[PDB]
Amino acid sequence: ENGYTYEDYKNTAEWLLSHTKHRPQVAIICGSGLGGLTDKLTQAQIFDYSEIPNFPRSTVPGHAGRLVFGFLNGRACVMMQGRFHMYEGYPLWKVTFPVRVFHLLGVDTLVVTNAAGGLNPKFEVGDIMLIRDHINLPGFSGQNPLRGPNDERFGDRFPAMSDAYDRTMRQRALSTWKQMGEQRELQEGTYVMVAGPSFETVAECRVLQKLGADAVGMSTVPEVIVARHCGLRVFGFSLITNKVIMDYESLEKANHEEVLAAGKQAAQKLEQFVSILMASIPLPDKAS
Amino acid sequence: ENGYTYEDYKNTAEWLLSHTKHRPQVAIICGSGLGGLTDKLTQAQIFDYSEIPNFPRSTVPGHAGRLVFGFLNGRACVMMQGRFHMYEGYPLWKVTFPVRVFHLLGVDTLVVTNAAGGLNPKFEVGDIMLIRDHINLPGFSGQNPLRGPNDERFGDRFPAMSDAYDRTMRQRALSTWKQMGEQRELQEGTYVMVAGPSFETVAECRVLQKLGADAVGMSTVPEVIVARHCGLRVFGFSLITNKVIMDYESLEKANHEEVLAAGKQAAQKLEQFVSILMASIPLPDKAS
Amino acid sequence: ENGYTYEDYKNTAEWLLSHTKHRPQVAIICGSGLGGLTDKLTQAQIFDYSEIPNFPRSTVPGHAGRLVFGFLNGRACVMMQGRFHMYEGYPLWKVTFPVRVFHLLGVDTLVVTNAAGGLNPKFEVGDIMLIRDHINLPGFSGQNPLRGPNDERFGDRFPAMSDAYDRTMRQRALSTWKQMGEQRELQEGTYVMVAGPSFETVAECRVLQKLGADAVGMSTVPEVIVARHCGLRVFGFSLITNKVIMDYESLEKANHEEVLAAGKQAAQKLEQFVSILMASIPLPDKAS
Ligand SMILES: O=c1[nH]cnc2c([C@@H]3N[C@H](CO)[C@@H](O)[C@H]3O)c[nH]c12
Ligand SMILES: O=c1[nH]cnc2c([C@@H]3N[C@H](CO)[C@@H](O)[C@H]3O)c[nH]c12
Ligand SMILES: O=c1[nH]cnc2c([C@@H]3N[C@H](CO)[C@@H](O)[C@H]3O)c[nH]c12
Repeated sequence: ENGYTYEDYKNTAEWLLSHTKHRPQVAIICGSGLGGLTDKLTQAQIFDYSEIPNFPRSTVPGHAGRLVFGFLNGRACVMMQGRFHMYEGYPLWKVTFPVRVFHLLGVDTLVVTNAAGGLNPKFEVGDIMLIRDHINLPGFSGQNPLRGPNDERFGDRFPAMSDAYDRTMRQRALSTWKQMGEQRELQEGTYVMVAGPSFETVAECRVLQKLGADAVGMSTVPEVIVARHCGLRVFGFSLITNKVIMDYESLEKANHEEVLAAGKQAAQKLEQFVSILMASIPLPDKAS
Repeated sequence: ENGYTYEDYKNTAEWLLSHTKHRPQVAIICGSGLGGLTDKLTQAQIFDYSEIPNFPRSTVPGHAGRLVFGFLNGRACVMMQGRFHMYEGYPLWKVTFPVRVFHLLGVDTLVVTNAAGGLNPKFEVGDIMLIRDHINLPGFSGQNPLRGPNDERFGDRFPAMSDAYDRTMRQRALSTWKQMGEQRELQEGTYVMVAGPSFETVAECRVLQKLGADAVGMSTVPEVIVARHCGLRVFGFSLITNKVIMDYESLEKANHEEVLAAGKQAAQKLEQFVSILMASIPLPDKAS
Repeated sequence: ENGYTYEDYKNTAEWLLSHTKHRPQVAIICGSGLGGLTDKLTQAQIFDYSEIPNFPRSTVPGHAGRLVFGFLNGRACVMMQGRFHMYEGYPLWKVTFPVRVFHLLGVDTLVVTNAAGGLNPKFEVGDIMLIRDHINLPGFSGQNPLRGPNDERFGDRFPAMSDAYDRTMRQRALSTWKQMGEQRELQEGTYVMVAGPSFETVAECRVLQKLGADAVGMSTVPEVIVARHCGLRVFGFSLITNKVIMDYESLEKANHEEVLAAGKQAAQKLEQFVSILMASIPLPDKAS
């Protein structure tokens, strides 16, 4: 939590607000290859992290990392193209800083997307997995973005996470997928967050799946945790980029280079699905 | 380990000693809702962390956190009302600082108490679980209070922990419980330490139980580790405050608010049990 | 990764090179009790960490920790007698610093040796386990030596580790062992890295084996990770020093003191095996 003071977040939200006529309701954190979602915004207004007052800049990828305000399928959004990861060096209170400010911007929902490895055998690369749960490996050890002294202005000391991924939004999504006439089913599973940048060995791959994880990635979990601490409605997707877990013959490993496809149709389909799902995010106007 | 120098601990123990006529033999670290145990001390002398020379102050809860010297059922004690946790921001060498000083005070036994979630289905909220073992999740990753350069004046480089929770004291306790005429049995199990302040998701809850943990909490393990490194006799209890692990329907989750009961009878019963157990802690006077 | 700049490593390799006529091809990191391997070098040239420009000094054991250049069974080597461990306080980018410099020295292979606990029941103390895989517990949580901003000059952002331990070198080794006429077989397994200096409890011992680890230690994994990031050929051995995992009666625990044997025949045999294996490390001269 530390590093930043409540006023820090307030000065950043206040600056954004005074700089964009936009008042975001939905915050979207695009995983790798999912940045083109920003292409769908109307009335887009871009802010390079760089420009925003206390916003962590990108460790190299700034030339990808930006904040885009606009409208997506009826919702006022703010998208984070190029999220921060623990592995780049950002302590978790920098990684999740955007979230805390989105909260002060007025954002009430956060849709997190990521590129993950398929641990569930059922999964196929290209698959989209609705996140129904997560295992926060960094959090178990101390790397919980909430670590440090708690600010009741954002939330409780011990926020529950057993209900992090909105059930309703997960039902809607599933329904949206069905009604889309999408044949291949919307997969659902537990995302296990792993830190380090290096990729998993077959042995680690096996602990991850025996732990009950369906997809492994290096992000999402921190942002979710602080979003939920904030009280935001959270739900997200995982784009399965590679498959993992076998030393029967572990030579080629379909290594994430499938990021070429992240600049392809699967990514595109997730972006579309996410865009259609805006219609399922309750308007703050009671929309009932 | 670092942050503090051996002389730091010595200056703190020396100050306490020169400030209390008391010479503690037993150190008791009260978990949440177990602070009323201090109410049982005779000849109580209170020290707010604040007042003690190198003692970490509380991140907000100072208004709960204090050190009380006194006598409990025949033993000269020093109780820590309101222990420190990793999640509040304290590096582990601050969390476990008290222990190192209790050691220099002359303390030879440490009874650790905590409020934990029931992972073992057998457990019921209100249950008291004698800690027979622990899984130090933060320790596996690097968060071991002993990390840093070792002081042979406190202990070895590689202290064993396979025998952390005194078997004798665990037998006595079990016997004390039986002889107390207590019907509901004294549960015994492995306490899994988890760091982060946010609560466990059903998926994490499942890794914890498949890992063989019976109770999950966010403390105890560090203090135990350094107590044992010090050579102190350690044994402890876990007050089961909530139950955990099911998404069959994971809406209400009996969230720790059962801390109301921590200001209730279950807490009270653990406090009493702990007090009766003083009679089972060998006097340094050879007491044979 | 941070703490050091690319130029740091370059200034250290450059200094070593300008200080030793030696041009190492093989780097050997000796685990505990395996330092006598340095006794096998011809044309040995010793450098105390202390003397090398940006080289982390030892937290106490400097009086053991040194870098020895020489020739071992046909290969130009550089040995690290007394490696660094997370538990001594070294952040992982100090622990693995040697590796990055060995790389700039021209080293293309790294043989890592360690002393580990036997989790696989098949193992017997004294046994040598060829590392076929690893589970990086510290890495899952954030302690990955690669954490921080990536230097493409050393390697990729997301290096794969599924193929860390050279299969060929693991075949050769196995063959070398067979041809040595060694009766007791060369064990092979997954090494699980655990951080903290304190030893495992029976409960932790059980999570480690249910996780599929065969041997537990507190090193190797970081060095391997950065070696592989560097592109070096990595393979290694684990000398089983103690056995672990049972509370049926967990009193004496064959605690690592078997390090007496680390100054004995088992250690000696690993040192010999490692020395014979030099003949199996491809010469850079295309050696075909
Ligand atoms: O197999 C995998 N393990 C861990 N992370 C990833 C990813 C995620 N996608 C991004 C590109 O690989 C990267 O930031 C990482 O978090 C794809 N496949 C895997
Ligand atoms: O389900 C649980 N998971 C992790 N910790 C706790 C606790 C412990 N009790 C205190 C109040 O919930 C808090 O400091 C935490 O360490 C009670 N229930 C749980
Ligand atoms: O049972 C064990 N658990 C963890 N490490 C070790 C070791 C390793 N050997 C060294 C001496 O015990 C020490 O640095 C540690 O990493 C031997 N046995 C065990």
